[PDB]
Amino acid sequence: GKAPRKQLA
Amino acid sequence: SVFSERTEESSAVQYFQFYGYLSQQQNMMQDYVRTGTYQRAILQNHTDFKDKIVLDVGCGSGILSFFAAQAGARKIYAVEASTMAQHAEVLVKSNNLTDRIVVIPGKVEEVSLPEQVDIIISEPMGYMLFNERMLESYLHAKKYLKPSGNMFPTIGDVHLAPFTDEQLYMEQFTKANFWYQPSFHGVDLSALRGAAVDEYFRQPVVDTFDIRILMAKSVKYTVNFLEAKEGDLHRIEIPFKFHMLHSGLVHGLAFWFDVAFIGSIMTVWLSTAPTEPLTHWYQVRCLFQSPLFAKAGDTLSGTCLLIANKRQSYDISIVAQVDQTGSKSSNLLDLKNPFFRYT
Amino acid sequence: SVFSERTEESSAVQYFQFYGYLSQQQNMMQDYVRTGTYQRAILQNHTDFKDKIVLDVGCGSGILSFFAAQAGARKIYAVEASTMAQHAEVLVKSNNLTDRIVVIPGKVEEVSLPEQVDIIISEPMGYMLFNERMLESYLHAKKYLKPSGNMFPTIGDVHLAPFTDEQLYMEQFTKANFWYQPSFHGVDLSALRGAAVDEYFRQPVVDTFDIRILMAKSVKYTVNFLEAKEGDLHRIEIPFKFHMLHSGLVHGLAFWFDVAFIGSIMTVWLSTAPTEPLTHWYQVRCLFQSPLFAKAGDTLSGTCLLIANKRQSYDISIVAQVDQTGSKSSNLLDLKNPFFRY
Ligand SMILES: Nc1ncnc2c1ncn2[C@@H]1O[C@H](C[C@@H](N)CC[C@H](N)C(=O)O)[C@@H](O)[C@H]1O
Ligand SMILES: Nc1ncnc2c1ncn2[C@@H]1O[C@H](C[C@@H](N)CC[C@H](N)C(=O)O)[C@@H](O)[C@H]1O
Repeated sequence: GKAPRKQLA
Repeated sequence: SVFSERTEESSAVQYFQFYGYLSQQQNMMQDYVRTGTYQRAILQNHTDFKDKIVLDVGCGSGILSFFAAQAGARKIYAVEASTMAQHAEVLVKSNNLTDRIVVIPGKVEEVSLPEQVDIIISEPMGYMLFNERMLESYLHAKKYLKPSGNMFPTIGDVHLAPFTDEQLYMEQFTKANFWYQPSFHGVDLSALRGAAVDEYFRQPVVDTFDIRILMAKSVKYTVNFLEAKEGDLHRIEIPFKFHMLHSGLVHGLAFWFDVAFIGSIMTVWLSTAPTEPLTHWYQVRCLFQSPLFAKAGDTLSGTCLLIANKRQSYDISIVAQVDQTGSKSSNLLDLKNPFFRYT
Repeated sequence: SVFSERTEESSAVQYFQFYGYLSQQQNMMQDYVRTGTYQRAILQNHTDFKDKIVLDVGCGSGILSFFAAQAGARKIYAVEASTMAQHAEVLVKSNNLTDRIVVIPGKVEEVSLPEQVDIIISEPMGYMLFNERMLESYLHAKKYLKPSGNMFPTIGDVHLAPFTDEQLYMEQFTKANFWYQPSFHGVDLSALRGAAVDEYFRQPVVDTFDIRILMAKSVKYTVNFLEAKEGDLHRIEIPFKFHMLHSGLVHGLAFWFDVAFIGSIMTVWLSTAPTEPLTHWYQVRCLFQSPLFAKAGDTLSGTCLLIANKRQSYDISIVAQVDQTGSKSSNLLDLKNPFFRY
């Protein structure tokens, strides 16, 4: 996918 | 090479462009549960690293190698395919560890190591565990592993469980109903509404949720990283039979994963479950096209079939039925194109 | 073709994949300022469409071709390169306009039209106007345009202006200062400080803001689509000399754009200015790594340079200096990878 790792707060 | 055989060139470019950003490495690093647990697992099992030879598969910033160096590793080989390898090298020099940490730019299955290793460390887990297909690169690195050598982490459990989320389900048709109007600036858009619905259902939903939506104990599918081969992950059949703990409409399957670092001193767990504090992996949910009514006591059975593709991800095929009623549903989802909902 | 020469084919796959998704067509369509202004431009200038041959460059869902048909167009060639072309043809059938709208799948640089057209319509504007490089495809399409044929939109203005936003600057600075840590889980990251600042400030910031953050009257750079050649958008040089109206720290340059549909009945403007209602383009701000101090009455002079790249975007270089003190700021930004702050 485009951003394989998703952003964490 | 093996990687280039199974991976489209353009998928690979984009993939290593992504991990080439310091901001993305940072995002992973500041996941305290992730980075903290990895450090804790490496240091508490100091006997596994003391004066040993280590391989870091996809070192990124080098963080995990530095944790190995903190535990007393003699030599640590740090492999990284993206341009992050340059930045990793800068940190090795600046932390006075050029003698102990060696940084090798290139893909783990294309580069050559001087020597074999006692233990391999990596963080290759994507969301729903398998996304990115880095587990295969991890398993492939056992060609450099000495016999009786260890893997950190050593196993991975993917968990599946049925959920009820009536609002998540209905939201899909709310969004798609944009197209159901006879005069959008004079244009009848309604012929595309069905196509819009199909599009939204193809997306797994990456976010977290209250555990109260879960209708049964999870079923786990285990991968032992010491035993498994690359080929085991080309087609992953996960059968399930849920003993339903609650009654209601089942709208899909919720996914998460844990991994274990089985060391000599102790066994440390890194969990991404919805009962634990949030990680950057969140959790993943795949909706059924049609909900299924289930009673507490019933058995909801079926298969989650993950078929690997050359875009470093999987086509998800989910089939499920309530055994007592015959009522059944399915869906086809695209793991590489998830809807990020906790945004 | 002219397209594949300037475009890395990996970038082209992504780009047209993105526009194959109905959700993304919906996103543009729901921008009522965008869609409503386009419809108004076409319907209010109905004489420029009545019984005319039209080209719609990158029709997507076909929405603009339907407006051209509403305004009395005889024939409309709706060119679209993504798989959205399929869905457009479905809508042409379901709306009973098979006799008037003709979907032509393919890249506008590659397809063949059976005749020349009286007017080209399109919506090729990206962030900062120029991102995506679709203006070149729009200009390229003039090879199908009859002598004295019209372009909708006809012209495009890019506005740039200096701004002060302490909170924005610090937000990005704080992110980059993660890499200033001497002991992140026992590890010294501080050697990567500079690289981190470089990386973060390479990202343009896409969101909206209050106009009070602007410290000078904006500079306007105009592209006339009737005149411009697609080669004119490979290297865009925009010199600026701002007369500062407020004293304070200049944290960067803010960008927006307007386009004008110059028709035979009236001229209609679509603006993405911070003074105007919000569009899906928002506005774009390019941060300096270190802000420049300026007094009211000073002149901030320099050059914004847009160099087209092969990932359908631009590498932005902004050199700026305060003339009174000689305080100087050089910056390189990657328009392809912006930070969506909103
Ligand atoms: N086949 C491969 N060969 C070498 N490196 C890879 C490969 N596949 C993925 N990677 C890298 O592995 C890293 C995976 C990260 N999740 C781990 C980063 C770092 N080790 C950390 O724990 O913070 C990314 O930086 C990728 O660029
Ligand atoms: N070179 C090209 N040839 C054909 N179509 C293109 C090209 N470049 C971009 N496009 C398409 O142009 C569309 C750009 C959209 N902003 C416009 C959509 C639609 N015309 C609307 O006004 O809603 C996308 O659907 C792209 O796929």
